[PDB]
Amino acid sequence: DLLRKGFSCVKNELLPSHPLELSEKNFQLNQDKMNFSTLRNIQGLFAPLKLQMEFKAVQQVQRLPFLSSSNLSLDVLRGNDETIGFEDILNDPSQSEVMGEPHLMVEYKLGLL
Amino acid sequence: QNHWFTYNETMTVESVTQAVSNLALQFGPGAMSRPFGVALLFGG
Amino acid sequence: YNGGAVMAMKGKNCVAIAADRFQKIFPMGDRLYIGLAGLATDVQTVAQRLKFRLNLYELKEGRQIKPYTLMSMVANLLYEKRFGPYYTEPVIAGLDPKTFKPFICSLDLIGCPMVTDDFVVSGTCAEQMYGMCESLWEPNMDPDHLFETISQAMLNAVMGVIVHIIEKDKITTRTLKAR
Amino acid sequence: RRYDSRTTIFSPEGRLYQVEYAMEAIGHAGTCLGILANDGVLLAAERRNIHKLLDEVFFSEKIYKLNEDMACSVAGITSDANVLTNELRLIAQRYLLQYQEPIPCEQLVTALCDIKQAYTQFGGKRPFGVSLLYIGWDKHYGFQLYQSDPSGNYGGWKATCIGNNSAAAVSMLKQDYKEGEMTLKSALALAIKVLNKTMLSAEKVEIATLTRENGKTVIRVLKQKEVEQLIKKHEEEEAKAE
Amino acid sequence: SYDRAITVFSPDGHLFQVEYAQEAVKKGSTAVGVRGRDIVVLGVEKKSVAKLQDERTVRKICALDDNVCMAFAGLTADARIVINRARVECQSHRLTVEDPVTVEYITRYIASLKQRYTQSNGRRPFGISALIVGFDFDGTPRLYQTDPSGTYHAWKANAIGRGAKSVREFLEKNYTDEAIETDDLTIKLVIKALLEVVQSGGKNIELAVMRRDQSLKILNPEEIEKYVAEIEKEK
Amino acid sequence: GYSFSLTTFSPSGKLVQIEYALAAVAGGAPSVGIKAANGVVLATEKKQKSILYDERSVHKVEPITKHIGLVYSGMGPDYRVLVHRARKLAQQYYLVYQEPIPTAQLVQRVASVMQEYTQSGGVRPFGVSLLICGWNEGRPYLFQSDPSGAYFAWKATAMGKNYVNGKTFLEKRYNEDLELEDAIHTAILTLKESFEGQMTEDNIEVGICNEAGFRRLTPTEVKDYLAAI
Amino acid sequence: MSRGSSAGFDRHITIFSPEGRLYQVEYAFKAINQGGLTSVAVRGKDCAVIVTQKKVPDKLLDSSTVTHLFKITENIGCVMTGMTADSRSQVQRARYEAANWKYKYGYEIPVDMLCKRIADISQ
Amino acid sequence: AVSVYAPPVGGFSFDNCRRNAVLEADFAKRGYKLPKVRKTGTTIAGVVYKDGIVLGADTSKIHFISPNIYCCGAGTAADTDMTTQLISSNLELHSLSTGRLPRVVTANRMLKQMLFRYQGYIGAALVLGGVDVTGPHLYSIYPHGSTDKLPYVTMGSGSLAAMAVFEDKFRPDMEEEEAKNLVSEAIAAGIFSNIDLCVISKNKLDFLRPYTVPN
Amino acid sequence: ALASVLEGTTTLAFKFRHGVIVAADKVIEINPYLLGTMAGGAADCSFWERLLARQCRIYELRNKERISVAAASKLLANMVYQYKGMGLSMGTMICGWDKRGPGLYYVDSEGNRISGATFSVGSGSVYAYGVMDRGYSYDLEVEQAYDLARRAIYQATVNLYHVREDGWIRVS
Amino acid sequence: MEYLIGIQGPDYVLVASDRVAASNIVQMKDDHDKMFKMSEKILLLCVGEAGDTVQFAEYIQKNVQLYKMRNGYELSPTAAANFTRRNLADCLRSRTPYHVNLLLAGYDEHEGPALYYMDYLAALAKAPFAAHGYGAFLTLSILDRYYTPTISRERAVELLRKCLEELQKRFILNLPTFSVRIIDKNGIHDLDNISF
Amino acid sequence: MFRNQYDNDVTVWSPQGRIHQIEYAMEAVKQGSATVGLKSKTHAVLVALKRAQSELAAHQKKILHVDNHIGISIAGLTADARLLCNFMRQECLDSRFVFDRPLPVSRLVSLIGSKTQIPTQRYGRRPYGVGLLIAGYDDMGPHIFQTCPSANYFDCRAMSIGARSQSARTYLERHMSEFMECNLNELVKHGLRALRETLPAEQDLTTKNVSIGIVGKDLEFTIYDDDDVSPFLEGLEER
Repeated sequence: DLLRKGFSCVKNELLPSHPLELSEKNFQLNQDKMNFSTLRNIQGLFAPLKLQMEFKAVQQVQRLPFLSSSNLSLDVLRGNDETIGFEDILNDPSQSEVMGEPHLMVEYKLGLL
Repeated sequence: QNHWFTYNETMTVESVTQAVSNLALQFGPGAMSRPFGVALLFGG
Repeated sequence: YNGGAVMAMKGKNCVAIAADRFQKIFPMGDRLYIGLAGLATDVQTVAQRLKFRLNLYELKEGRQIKPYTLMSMVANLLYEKRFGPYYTEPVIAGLDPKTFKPFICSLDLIGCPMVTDDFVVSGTCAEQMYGMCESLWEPNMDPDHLFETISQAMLNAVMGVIVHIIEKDKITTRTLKAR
Repeated sequence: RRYDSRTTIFSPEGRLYQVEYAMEAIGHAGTCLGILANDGVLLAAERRNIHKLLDEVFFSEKIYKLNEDMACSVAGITSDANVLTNELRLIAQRYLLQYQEPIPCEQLVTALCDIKQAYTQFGGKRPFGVSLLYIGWDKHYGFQLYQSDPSGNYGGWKATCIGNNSAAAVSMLKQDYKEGEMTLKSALALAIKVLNKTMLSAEKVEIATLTRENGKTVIRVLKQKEVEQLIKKHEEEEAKAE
Repeated sequence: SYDRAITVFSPDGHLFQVEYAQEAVKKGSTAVGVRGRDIVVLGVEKKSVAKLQDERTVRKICALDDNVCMAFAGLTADARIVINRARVECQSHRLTVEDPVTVEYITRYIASLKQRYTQSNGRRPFGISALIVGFDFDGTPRLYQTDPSGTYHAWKANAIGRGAKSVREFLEKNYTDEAIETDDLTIKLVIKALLEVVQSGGKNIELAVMRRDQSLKILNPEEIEKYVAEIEKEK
Repeated sequence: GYSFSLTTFSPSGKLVQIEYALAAVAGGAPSVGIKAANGVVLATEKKQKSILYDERSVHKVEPITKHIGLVYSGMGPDYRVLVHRARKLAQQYYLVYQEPIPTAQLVQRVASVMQEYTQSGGVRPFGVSLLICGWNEGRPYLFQSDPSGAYFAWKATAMGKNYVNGKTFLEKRYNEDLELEDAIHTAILTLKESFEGQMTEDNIEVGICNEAGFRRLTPTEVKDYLAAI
Repeated sequence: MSRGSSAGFDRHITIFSPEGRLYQVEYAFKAINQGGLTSVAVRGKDCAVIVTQKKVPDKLLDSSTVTHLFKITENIGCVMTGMTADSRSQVQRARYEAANWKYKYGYEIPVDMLCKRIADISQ
Repeated sequence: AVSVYAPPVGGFSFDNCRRNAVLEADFAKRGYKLPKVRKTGTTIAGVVYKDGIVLGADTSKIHFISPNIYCCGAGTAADTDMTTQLISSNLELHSLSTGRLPRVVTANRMLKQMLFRYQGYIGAALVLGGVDVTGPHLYSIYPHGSTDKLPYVTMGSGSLAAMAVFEDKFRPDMEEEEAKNLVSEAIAAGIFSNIDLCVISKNKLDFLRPYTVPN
Repeated sequence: ALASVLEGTTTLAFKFRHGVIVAADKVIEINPYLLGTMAGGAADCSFWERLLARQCRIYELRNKERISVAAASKLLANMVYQYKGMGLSMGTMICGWDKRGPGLYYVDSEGNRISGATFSVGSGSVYAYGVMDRGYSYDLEVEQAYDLARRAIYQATVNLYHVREDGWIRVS
Repeated sequence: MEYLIGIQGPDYVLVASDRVAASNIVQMKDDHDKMFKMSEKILLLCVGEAGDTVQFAEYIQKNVQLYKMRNGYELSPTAAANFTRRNLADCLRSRTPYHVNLLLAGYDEHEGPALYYMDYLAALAKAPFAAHGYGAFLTLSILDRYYTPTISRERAVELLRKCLEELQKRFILNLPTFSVRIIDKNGIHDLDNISF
Repeated sequence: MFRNQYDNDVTVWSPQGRIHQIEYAMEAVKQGSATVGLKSKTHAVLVALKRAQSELAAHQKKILHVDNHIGISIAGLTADARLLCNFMRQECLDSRFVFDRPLPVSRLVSLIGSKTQIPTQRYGRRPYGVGLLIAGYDDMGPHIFQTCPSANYFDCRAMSIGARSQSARTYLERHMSEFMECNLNELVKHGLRALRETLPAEQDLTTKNVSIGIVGKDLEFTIYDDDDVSPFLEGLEER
């Protein structure tokens, strides 16, 4: 603390800089919520449960968070295997300019911090 | 210390023992998977 | 705050890139240069990030980079920050690593390119310096006359200037001021 | 046995058998050689893929370039070696972006060794079965040579060898190495002799050299004519030594 | 058959994987530390010479801050993580408090970090043991030691690694106030204690030292040989 | 004891599940790839040889870009998921760099994707190996990728069932200076050497690549080539 | 899941046999015959026909509630063979996929595209 | 780095907004000049004849979407270029997977959804048009995500004269040559250079062949 | 079961060889060994000094040793600095005697943290600062220092405390 | 009103600053150091709003010290300047009202003396001399009129005294006690204070 | 002999169609002291039998407090009892805070059952090992309930649970006829007489191991310990 984090202003975190920041940061979650709500209202409780179970099972076999992963099965299930968005060609995450220590990020993923 | 900061009062020995025991009865993120291997003896 | 001015021309197997009196022209490769104008900090950040990406590309693919690929890469880098943009206006001039053909272009702060055959200019003075350059340019000018023409245009449009002349064999760097 | 299933099990006498097996898997690959000279560093390798129907794409099959000052050679599993090399290049570029100065060799080696060690402690993953050799030049200590293990251990050497028949090569280098008096030509001759003893054709070896010339590092790959001339000279000298 | 899981108790109340980590520590290289009146001394014994090796890249004595230093024994790869974590924590506490760290504080942090990794079946403990010496802000020398389980204690002098029982017995027999009076006396005591188990000395001994407001200093083979010869002259 | 877990080294230092995946690859339909002086030819033997099959439903030879093709030998379902990802990667490269992707970069990226499934528990490796052909800067290329994520560069290879004999045949009659038609004839002969039946234009596929780009041969051309052998 | 994986060359879906055979897939293939019925589909010059068997052995059942011909879309028909609950679940999934394709692209999904999507999910 | 816990992600980055706001305010107060984006506002038009579409613009700018679909853009140049390239790549993937030439409605839906995702901050007004297995279609798309299917569309700076000409001299089942002349006159009426035309005809397309990647 | 599987006041102070003396015309008693001064919002001062007091108590319990004045002042400054530009208003002086002699510090809501020898804030405190500077020294008498503080207060126009090696007392 | 002066010579760097704080609520002695020591041969003096300037200096100091502890050998002035520039640029994008002005000076065995200039928008520059404050234009004009890469320590201090005298001639009020220091091959040699 | 593979998990069905872990958990209720509960037309009472480990100790608490009109008695594990009591207290407090109306006992018991059913179907969990007796008063009159580790609840009228509760249950079944038309003194006398059957025929129901909880219409939940139970005990006869 105070060295592993810094240059953070509380009064500059409550107010977003741009109208599009929050929508772009949380697009997938809102899309999933809309799809699940429509499916649950049309078919029943079982379909969103099955979809969430499949997503959770697939997302649990990846590399450790300090190395880039491919996410093939998740993209097959979601349907993003034949569409290219702005998240794929801009600011490639496979060539990030900053990265932390391995053990610290693995610990942070588990929530021990 | 939190109790004093909140109420301006000294905690009961029974109350502090209960607060301690509320943590060691849960097992099975940060919680352990095994029981604590220690026995305490409060007093005052 | 001035902004500066960056200018480019091409001739017979040679190109010329010039700027006014902070560093503005950065070498990217063996016979490929880039010039930026605008805020100093944005210039430095863009140059550093471009060097990072170019070094990774050259290491991974095991070959030198063509000018058009560099133009596309810098356009993508600039368009990444579409909503909050960098305040820079790049200019690229260089020769093909194998064919040895001239190439000059320009971009805006968002990344819209513009390939031109005779001359390229960008900076805080673009409305002027256009007609004079158009009247002062001739096709297929040899190195020394190219240097004379570009120095004359840069001095007449505006202290000192810096001129880079890059060829198939030698690279000439000169600094001069009006007498 | 009972304690030989995961990486997160300690033997009743303090051993990590999965890490031991990961290190033992190295001894099946080709022979990588490296010796440090007075005015340069050397690397030698063995081509295990020499077949009549095999193409000759790319510069070298076992020697990679990391940045303007360093190179490396691998011995182990190619699939993991590729990932490790990519990560090394990324780390070097990140440090250059951060400090506007080239990364020191020991810092690069430590940064990769942390990643290699991370997989021997968290369960559910398989350790990297790759061992590497590093050469380079630094403004703090000059010419350097290092070595890495699948367990995440490293150390600085002056003449080492990894891969098939490492013990004989190490013994011969220890016998025939001279401290502080090895020129690049003598190093090349010693490397040729050691490779000949431990394995000669000029299409089965790859040799790279690192030298400083007019303030800039130069990394070269020796040509077939040069290596053939070296082989012929060594054979002639050995015959004349009878 | 209760020793294949980290968080499983024995019928008589034993956790066995932690004891196996301690056993892994037990096979390291001997490290001895002595806390003096105005000085602190550390020392380890060197393994096979490996003549074609760079001795700088392999060392078992490190500096955490301007007033704290550390020595270890056990697995070599695991110590390099704990050392970096402690190095970062020292500066973080310096920002937090503005006062230099305490030996007890840094030892407690290291012990907590070691303890964190013995609480689940998805990770394995650290198989290292450490000796921490330094000077407090009041000028009082200190010496501590941690274990893979996550416990620490304060000592006057002790040793770890293989062949530590004989060294500890020698220290118990020959540690007093008449051989701690001077820095030379303390260094001779440490050298003799190391010589009690190592082979012919002067070439298998690495020794460091730190005085008050003087930072860490690494002794060289010339000084080590001088001290060994001075001891040899003394019958 | 060490044969059931994907993330376990044997005492000799071996991974056995990858060897079994390779054995799975070595039991599929045969495939042949030959690169000539001015192009590359790819061939394979079909599985649905019955009359009850629409000829315009499923193909084993797929195009990735204008200048890249690909064929496989192994498990069919594990093939579409790789073809789609390869197409997406090629399109991403074109979007970023405004230039068609070189063959070597695509092979490297596909191998990197394939390697990921051989290091974590809870998954199994892909049971398919790929042959890739291309043409960049006036040069033909031919590659091959293993289930373990290691790729090689070949001049003439044959994989699938009964491939050692095919490789010996190719080594016996491979010529450095060969035209494309001769390469097609040699590939057809090599495929015929191990067929176990009566080979017809309706149960084999052939794809060629040259300066014009990748193209899949029509059945009429296949029959015309067969009639000359 | 914390249930682990059973040991054996069969008995788990992510284990390869000594010559690379997945046995749980073959057992799933064997599971189709558990129903005991047969289905036939024939394509004509300008028509398609689906014929399947019907077997009601109980006189206390309602024959109108026993069927195996489903309607995925107004222009697509299906016939299922195998376990009844699995067949109905897969029909529901196919309906959802068709609706999603219609929403995303703007026209009715083709038969080959629907089959390919179902196969991609099943892989 | 020591201040990194979570892996980074791609997409747009909003970092300079807070700095840029105050910087622009101060520079405007002090009367300085800053770089500005480039705009390409000029007239464009389109019409439907008997069995095809005709597009036109003044000066190429008619972008390429598919062997049978073309587009014309007005507004900021970079946004139009990037949007067109993204749509073309997605349609190429879709055509490779399906095996058939794409439909105009698919492109219209993709463009509308993309432009609606960003609430008008990507300024690009388009004139889409093409011929598919159903028939000729064209549409007009606005930066906020609104589409209209019309027989004839005009857009740009000089649009009033073009719309007047269309309302004066239009009739169903136009012939190719006379439709081209009508478009040329409508565009020329807006300036008072030479103009460019793109003709997509039914007779030059085949819808009974497997898809092949174009040059 | 399946769904569960997924998830108007003047103050002054100065120090010398015999401790610290603080005077006013309120003063908060943080600890039997640390003494503080309030200036600004009452609720903010009370809450933040209470938080500092509990944190110091926790530190002393953990380390079995009393905290230092520099550490406490730096902790308070760090804690206040997080909510910068939120409307907080406080000006405090932290006085105590821990080691290496007595220490005096100042810290405010903006983020200032100055270590000095003489301090005085509030309304007409300039006259008090001037008179104390005129009559300041290092080696003095306790009664002399009390008289100097009284004269400074009288010139500015009573609460008086003295901090020694073993706590603080009130004289008037 | 605060003032920063910097001149570097053939084998040394001369640094001058003021000795007055910016506090205006409580009265204290004006004595307050402003130069920060990062290592044995690096000095950073920075001026701006109080409260965050000291935090920035402490953060940079701790980062440099941590680098030295991890590696065993100190940072160079160029690397320190680039690291500081990156950190300042990163920090300025969070706290929108932020004014920190820096000058960095140091000595390197490999390269030699160095003096880096940095404005409030994180634009690094290497200059023979630099100045921050109120009379920056006049001070820079005087320095440009009187300068050469040959002066000694006495000549440099005389030139600084001349600049201060010209500033006083323009307006002679205030003029705090100031303070000067010298960075050489042997370390940071403190120099005599010139209150004038 | 064939049970070895089918009784280590709660998500495994035996070939006979049984889950053995649920029965094993149910076996844990008989590890605690006996408790007795009964009701009448106006009041509901709870009687428990405290037990001390040795002479130099204080008997643990067997009767807890939930709300102003709800009280419970426990038998079995202790951590599970504490967790369930916390859940009940939170639910009652939330309902009172939001609706300004006491939470009905039937809704409370249904919530308890729904919460307890979950860990008997999923992996990584175990069934609760505590049985409860709940007494309350609401608009429908006095109530008394029982809770099983198998997530089952019964709306009984006089029940006892714990070790050696068969004799008490037999006595309650025999004497349940004359419970409705009784007042507090003889209701408590009946409860104590029923509880006395558990002890061997050599001990006595002294005023050191008895806890009494009483709830009623105008009377809130009250617990009597030590000298507070003296007025309820003098009237008892001999064995």
